[PDB]
Amino acid sequence: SRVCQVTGKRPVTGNNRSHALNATKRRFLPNLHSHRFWVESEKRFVTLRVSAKGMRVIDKKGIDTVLAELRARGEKY
Amino acid sequence: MQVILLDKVANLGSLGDQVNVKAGYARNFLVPQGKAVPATKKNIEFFEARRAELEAKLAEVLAAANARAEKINALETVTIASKAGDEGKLFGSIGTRDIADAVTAAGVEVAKSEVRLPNGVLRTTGEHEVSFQVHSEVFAKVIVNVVAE
RNA sequence: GCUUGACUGCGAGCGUGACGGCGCGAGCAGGUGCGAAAGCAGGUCAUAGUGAUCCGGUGGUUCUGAAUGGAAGGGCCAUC
RNA sequence: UGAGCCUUGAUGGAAGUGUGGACGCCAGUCUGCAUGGCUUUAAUGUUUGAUGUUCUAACGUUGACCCGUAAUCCGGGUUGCGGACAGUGUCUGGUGGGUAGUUUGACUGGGGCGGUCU
RNA sequence: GUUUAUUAAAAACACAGCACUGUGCAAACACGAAAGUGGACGUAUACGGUGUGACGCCUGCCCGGUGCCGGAAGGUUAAUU
RNA sequence: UUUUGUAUAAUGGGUCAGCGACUUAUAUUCUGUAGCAAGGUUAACCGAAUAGGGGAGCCGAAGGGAAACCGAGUCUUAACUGGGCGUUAAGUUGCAGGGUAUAGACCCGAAACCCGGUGAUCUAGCCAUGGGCAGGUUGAAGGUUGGGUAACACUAACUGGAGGACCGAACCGACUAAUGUUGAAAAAUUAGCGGAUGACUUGUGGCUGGGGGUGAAAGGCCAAUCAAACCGGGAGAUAGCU
RNA sequence: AGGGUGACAGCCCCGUACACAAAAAUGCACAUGCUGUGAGCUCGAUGAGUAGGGCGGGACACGUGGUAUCCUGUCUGAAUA
RNA sequence: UAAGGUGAUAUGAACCGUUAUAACCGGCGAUUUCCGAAUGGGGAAACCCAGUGUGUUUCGACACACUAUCAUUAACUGAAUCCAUAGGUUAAUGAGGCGAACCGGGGGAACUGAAACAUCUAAGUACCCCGAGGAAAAGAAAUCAACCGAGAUUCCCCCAG
Ligand SMILES: [Mg+2]
Ligand SMILES: [Mg+2]
Ligand SMILES: [Mg+2]
Ligand SMILES: [Mg+2]
Ligand SMILES: [Mg+2]
Ligand SMILES: [Mg+2]
Ligand SMILES: [Mg+2]
Ligand SMILES: [Mg+2]
Ligand SMILES: [Mg+2]
Ligand SMILES: [Mg+2]
Ligand SMILES: [Mg+2]
Ligand SMILES: [Mg+2]
Ligand SMILES: [Mg+2]
Ligand SMILES: [Mg+2]
Ligand SMILES: [Mg+2]
Ligand SMILES: [Mg+2]
Ligand SMILES: [Mg+2]
Ligand SMILES: [Mg+2]
Ligand SMILES: [Mg+2]
Ligand SMILES: [Mg+2]
Ligand SMILES: [Mg+2]
Ligand SMILES: [Mg+2]
Repeated sequence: SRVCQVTGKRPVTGNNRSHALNATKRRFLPNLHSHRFWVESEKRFVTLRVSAKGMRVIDKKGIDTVLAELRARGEKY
Repeated sequence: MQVILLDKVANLGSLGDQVNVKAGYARNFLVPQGKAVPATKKNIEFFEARRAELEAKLAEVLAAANARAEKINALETVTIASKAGDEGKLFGSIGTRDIADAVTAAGVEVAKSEVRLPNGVLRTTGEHEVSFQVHSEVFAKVIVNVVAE
């Protein structure tokens, strides 16, 4: 699917709009890098496709506070 | 990313100490392993007195060695037999070990550490002012006198 | 020789254009210059020497300015 | 190794007798290692960028095992290798008939050529 | 040998041979938004692309222009600050 | 019909019958007409529904200036002159018609463009698995022996049987001529012709999809279609032309 | 009203206004039973990778324009009645 | 409900009813082959092959029934690795696929008009795709106003071409 998984950040669509204002359909893909996360509490080195910034959240909230929803949200993981 | 160090952590770690760092260092090493932890308030606030548990909880409660300066000082006439030695010298060896537990009958037992005698007290009879060394700062007022039989 | 009329505001009424425009103009008002004065001067003896609009630039202005005071911006005049 | 900030030097506890540097009105010398009675540049910390090193712990492995599993996929683990490189996302200079949409004037003794266009 | 089924069978294409050029393997390159796959269960005596076209004798001079290769010290130069 | 001009040998019509083209909506402006008149009229909606209510609002009774502003004046200007535009204009709301605007805008008609699907039962490659090739000829490499040599070369018989080899049916192809050309046939028939153990030919099924495939390269082939297939849609594309 | 009956019918026929009709099955208003919901009051608390921001785009009638406001892919990042 | 009936081309035959369920009409059920999401596996749809059980049986087995996948949950199992997960089994529920328009969302043309054509227009239209209900969406101000105030959203007419 190519989603942020943690922020659901999917690839949006826009226009290149180069010089001369020439319109050209495109799309803005997120970041994602599938990071190795150590929940520790669960003693499991869980992994999942995240995305920069959207990953800065996993740190500000907590691998747990994050997985809080996610899993609860139904997301596999 | 600040997090609280949990050990050596080279040029920054100080144990139970929190300092700045990089997210690349944390959530990749400083943490996943056992060397830090996020500074989400609780990590500090829920531990504000954690350091006071000793610098307070375990600091003022300690006054046993101190109370000696007054208690081990309120003794009535302190003197220890040092066995005379023909008007002058002595026969026995009265120094620290003695003026640091000469109270066995009173049950007020102690150690030979609490003593006030830099050097061995020559075999004389002078006012053996061997206070309690048990406490550093506030020592005590323990004496004794060279006696004999 | 002396000067700056190659001035500013307007203009009876005409010529020429499909139109946008282009041209001629006595006289009026303010101030100028030449002449004793009558007067002449609103560029060159005349007919070529040139680009609409838009979009912006520059100086001016108490015209406007989205709650009010300002300001950006807009208009008006000059001009690129 | 430049960039700066902090602190410490040179302009603006007693001589005299060996031995460094710092440019030079040199008719200069100033400043350091044995003996004798607040502007310009330099170090240390320091934070910041730049080269280039080594490390592992992200990240890669289409090396070797193990388990799912009587599976040359996939997933988790062990180890080896590589390593903040590679790669990807946003932005950004170049290149880009590979692809795409279009333009490429009128007069004219037919059209073109030539010439013309106020 | 092949070719315009249905006006062209040829002097056209292909060919064996030749030369240049790329590619060290997760190859170059190609299909694909990706995963994956062909190349190849191959590995430079190999694979792709280009031009020439058995074989014999040969294959001269020009690097100014265009392109490709190598250098990049210096001039100019993007986002960024 | 189209033309400067047609009996024109310039277009269209074999004939008949039925069908076949300036409409419709909202707006705007005129003209006729009706109502009311410095006033005219409501919209939605309510509704004892074509009534009645509702005057939100629209137009008109004042214009000038770029405007602030001013006002039968107002701008222009220092101008308190002149000049421009205004002031001694009846408007408004229905109804019918003329014209315009927006829409398919009288009707019919492209060659194309874009989107989503259907097609490799024809054909082009390729994949897997089966089949076919009467007869006749040529005689390579290798070899056994005789000779030959220091030994090898070398050589001669016989043996052996190669080859995008030779002749020629089936089979595959398509060089020539005739005939056919409203055919027997939307590419054939007849007489010749080329390849015929190979880059051969063929059955069965499979994979490549449209700006894509495939191609021993002709723009050839991709279902009698190809300089971008076919079907449905955008769509009544647009058509200063007929 | 309308329809039929051997030509056009209020009175031939079926209907027609009108008046009534449901074992059952359900739409929906209410009405209440059970399960779930939890009112009500006192004292609280009052929505952070968020608002803003830089870069690329998109939405607003508004084509970056002097251009607010809204969403953002990408990098950041606050006050806290 | 009622004297007529066995739908039609369809007569005929053979019949059922003339008071009270003959036929016919509406309610509610019983049955309901095979294909088809198609669901036991497979497959050129309407056919082919299996497992485990049974009503039975003369007990050959005749058929019939249950067995897809995923999600949540519960129980029982249970690897690399002590634990622990992953994986597995079972049961329970729920989904699955049809659909005319309307609606929310994801992606999104060109012809065309500009008398050419890029910006611009056609148009967020055609079209494809996911989802939902009888409505969907939206909705109780970090909204407007303008120093007076109004008071969520939605639809209508004005504002105004
Ligand atoms: Mg002249
Ligand atoms: Mg082109
Ligand atoms: Mg076009
Ligand atoms: Mg011409
Ligand atoms: Mg030949
Ligand atoms: Mg031909
Ligand atoms: Mg031929
Ligand atoms: Mg050639
Ligand atoms: Mg040649
Ligand atoms: Mg040559
Ligand atoms: Mg003619
Ligand atoms: Mg004729
Ligand atoms: Mg007729
Ligand atoms: Mg042959
Ligand atoms: Mg032959
Ligand atoms: Mg023949
Ligand atoms: Mg075939
Ligand atoms: Mg064809
Ligand atoms: Mg259209
Ligand atoms: Mg089945
Ligand atoms: Mg099935
Ligand atoms: Mg056009």
